[PDB]
Amino acid sequence: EIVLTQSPGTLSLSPGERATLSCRASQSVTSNYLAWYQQKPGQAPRLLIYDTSRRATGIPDRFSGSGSATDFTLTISRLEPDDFAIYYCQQYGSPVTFGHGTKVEIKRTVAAPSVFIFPPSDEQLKSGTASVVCLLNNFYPREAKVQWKVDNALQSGNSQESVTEQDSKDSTYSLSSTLTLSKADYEKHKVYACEVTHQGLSSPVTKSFNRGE
Amino acid sequence: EVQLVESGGGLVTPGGSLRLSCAASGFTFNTYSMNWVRQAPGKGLEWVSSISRSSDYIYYADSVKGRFTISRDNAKNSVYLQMTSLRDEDTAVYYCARDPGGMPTTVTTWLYWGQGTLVTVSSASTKGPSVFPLAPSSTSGGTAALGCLVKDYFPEPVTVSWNSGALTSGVHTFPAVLQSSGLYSLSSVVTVPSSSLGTQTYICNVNHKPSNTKVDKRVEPK
Ligand SMILES: O=P(O)(OC[C@@H](O)[C@@H](O)[C@@H](O)CO[C@@H]1O[C@H](CO)[C@@H](OP(=O)(O)OC[C@@H](O)[C@@H](O)[C@@H](O)CO[C@@H]2O[C@H](CO)[C@@H](OP(=O)(O)OC[C@@H](O)[C@@H](O)[C@@H](O)CO)[C@H]2O)[C@H]1O)O[C@H]1[C@@H](O)[C@H](O)O[C@@H]1CO
Ligand SMILES: [Zn+2]
Repeated sequence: EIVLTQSPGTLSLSPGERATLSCRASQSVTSNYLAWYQQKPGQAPRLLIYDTSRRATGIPDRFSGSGSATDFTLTISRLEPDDFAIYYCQQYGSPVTFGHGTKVEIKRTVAAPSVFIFPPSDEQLKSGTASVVCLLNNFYPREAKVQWKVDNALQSGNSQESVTEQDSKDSTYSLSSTLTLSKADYEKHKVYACEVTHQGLSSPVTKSFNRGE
Repeated sequence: EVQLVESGGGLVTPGGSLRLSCAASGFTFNTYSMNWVRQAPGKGLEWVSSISRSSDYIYYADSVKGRFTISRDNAKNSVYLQMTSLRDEDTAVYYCARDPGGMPTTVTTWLYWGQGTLVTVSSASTKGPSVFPLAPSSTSGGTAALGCLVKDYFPEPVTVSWNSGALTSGVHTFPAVLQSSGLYSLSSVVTVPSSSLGTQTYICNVNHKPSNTKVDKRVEPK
C-alpha cells in the first residue's frame, strides 16, 4: 500500500489569488497515475485532473496538474468563490489510495454575526427536555466563541455547535449552538444568555431572555 | 446524459447483509469496468471493489475481501454489491463510479459518479424526528430569525425545506449533530425582516424517509 500525504490541511485565500495544493506519495506512482478530485459538501467528487496533468472534460483551464514520481501539484490560477471545497489526490499505479484532502476556504472581509436566541418551545417542555438555541447569522471568519450563561453561570459540556458551509453568494458562515437541559434545571433558573465574541466585534455581544417574557 | 444511480442503502444491524444496486445509462456499459467507492461520514474516500467489463477480473479492498461480492449484468446495465458480515466501519455512503474511458486497466480513476446511497451499520432502531418550532423574537437591524428544531432521529438523513421549496433566501440549514443519545438532531433557521412576520406564513417541511416521516410545522410568534 502507498500513503498519500496532502499539504496543507487548510488553505484560506482571497478570490483571484492562486492556490497550490501538494500530494506526496510514500513511494513512486507508476506512470504518474495521479488524479485530483473536487468535492463540495453533500455532493459526489468531481474529477478535475488525472494522469498527473490531463484535464477532465469540461474543467476550466485554471485547474492544472503537475508533478512526477512522488511529488504532485494542483494549481488553481484564478479563484472564484465557488471553489470552497475539499480537494483529494488519488493514485492508481500500485490497491488505489486517496489522500485526506486539502480544505480550501475563500477569504473575504471581516463580517460580524447577528445573534438570535430561541427559548425552548412548550411542546418540547412537555417532552421533558429543554433546548436553547443560539444563532449566529452570516459572519466571517469561521472563528467565533459562543458561551452559555444560566443565571449568570458559565455552562460547560451541555452545548453542541453546528456550522453551515461557506455561502456561495457572500462567502459567510452561519452557526448554530444548542444548549440542552432538563425540564427541571430549566425551570429552576431564570436568565438564559448567549454570549458571542467574534473578530468583527468591538466587544462580546450577549442575547438573553428571562423565562417569563 | 451519462447517469449512474445507486439503490439499496439503509439501516442494517451489525453482522447483517445488504445488497446494493447501481443502474447506468448513456454509454456502452459492456466496455467499461464498473467500480464501487465509499465515503464514511466525515471522512475521505476509500475504494471498495471493481469489476472488468466481462467479469473476468474481480478486485476487492482487503477491508472487505471475503465479505463483499461484486457482480454485474451487461443485459441490464447494472452492477451489484452483496455485503455480508457488516461492521461499524462499513457505515459509509457507497458510490458507483465509471472510469473516464479508454483506461488501461480495471481499477483507475472515476469521471462519472452516482448520487451515492447511505448504508448505516447500527443496532439502534429507526426513529422518526420530533419537530419543535423556533418562534421568532421581537431584532438586529430590523432582522428577525425563526426556524424548526428537528430533535432526536435515527438514522440519517432528514431534509428540511420552507413553504415546500418556495422560500430559499435567508435559510441556513445546519449539519446534523450526534447527541450522546445516539440520535441525531438539527435546526433549520430563516432570517427575515421583522415586518414580514405579518405578511407571510412560514411552514417548515421536514422529511425523514428512513421512517416515512413527513412533518409540516407552522412557525408563529410566541
Ligand atoms: O470489445 P473489444 O474491443 O475489447 C475487449 C477487451 O477484452 C479488450 O480491450 C482487451 O483485450 C483489453 O482490455 C484491457 O484489459 C482488460 C481485459 O478485460 C480490460 O479491463 P476492463 O474490462 O476492466 O476495462 C478497463 C477499461 O479499459 C474500460 O473500463 C474502459 O475505460 C475502456 O474504454 C472503453 O472502451 C473503448 C475502447 O478503449 C473506449 O472508447 P472511447 O471512445 O475511448 O470512449 C470514450 C468515452 O467518453 C465514450 O466511449 C463513452 O462516453 C461512451 O461509450 C471506451 O468506450 C482492459 O483494461 O474486443 C476487441 C479486443 O479484444 C481486440 O481488440 O479484438 C477485439 C475485436 O472486437
Ligand atoms: Zn486514509
